[PDB]
Amino acid sequence: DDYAATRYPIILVHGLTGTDKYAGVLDYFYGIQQDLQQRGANVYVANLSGFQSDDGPNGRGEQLLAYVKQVLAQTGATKVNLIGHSQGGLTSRYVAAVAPELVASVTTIGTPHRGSEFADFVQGVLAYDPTGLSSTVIAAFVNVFGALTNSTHNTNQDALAALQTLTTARAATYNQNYPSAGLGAPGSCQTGAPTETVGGNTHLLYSWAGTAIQPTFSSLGVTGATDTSTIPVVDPANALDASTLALLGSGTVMVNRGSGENDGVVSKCSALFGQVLSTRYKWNHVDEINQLLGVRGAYAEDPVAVIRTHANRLKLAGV
Ligand SMILES: [Ca+2]
Repeated sequence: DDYAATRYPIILVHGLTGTDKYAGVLDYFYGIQQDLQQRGANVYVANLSGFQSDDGPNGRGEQLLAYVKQVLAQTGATKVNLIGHSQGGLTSRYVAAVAPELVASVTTIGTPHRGSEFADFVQGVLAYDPTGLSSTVIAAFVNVFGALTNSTHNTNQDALAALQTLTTARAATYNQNYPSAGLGAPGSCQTGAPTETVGGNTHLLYSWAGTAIQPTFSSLGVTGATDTSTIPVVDPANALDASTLALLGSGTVMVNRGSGENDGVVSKCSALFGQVLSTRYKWNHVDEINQLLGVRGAYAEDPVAVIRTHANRLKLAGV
């Protein structure tokens, strides 16, 4: 049908580690492009560096800008709708700021607009490196993974730059460099406006967040956490998707670093942008993109349906 048939093409924009198709065979947005296309959407999936900053000449922002231009040339469209997961939301903001005339809307899903306490932790660990050797080797493992799994074997991979980009201090600088009316004041844990107009160009702004990881008890400087996406103990997702227990673990570190409710790597507060559609989804960070391979806890919403409904929302809004 035409339920998801927006006026302007949709570009899905992956985050950290990503590519359009891992090893050319596994979609980052698992099941989603196919679903949208069945419902009449014109959908493209960007293929960017899995590991990079968003700004800078070699960063993901300029990569996405180039891809946007290709999509416009291919389709004859004047603008695109950007839907970004995680760091892809930051990349989408970059393009909306530097080429506002090419963008109709920016939607961010689990995007660390204010950075990640987990990134701060990892960076803090590497700060103890006396020489840079350990850091260089760690980065090399990650960079190799990026080049190996990128669908076109993109070798523009910089794990240390990516890490820095997702820290809270760097994200604050990014927001000063690339402001948006969609952002609330730093420190407020509030969202901004549902639209922006930039250089004569209006953008509709949206976001949602996953908050599977919830703080529980608090005693003597220790905070507990629970994964509300899963049946306690014996949810199939604990067995069949390694990311489930992993993101509970990272999410527990996060709550102990003052994050509050989170998806395993991004806090609710960090994810707030534009019109906040919901922050209540019982999703960890990769459930938001229907990963791994469609495996989700029993209490998780269906992200395929959520994104489909959003495509319809965009259509109704005139983009
Ligand atoms: Ca999952």
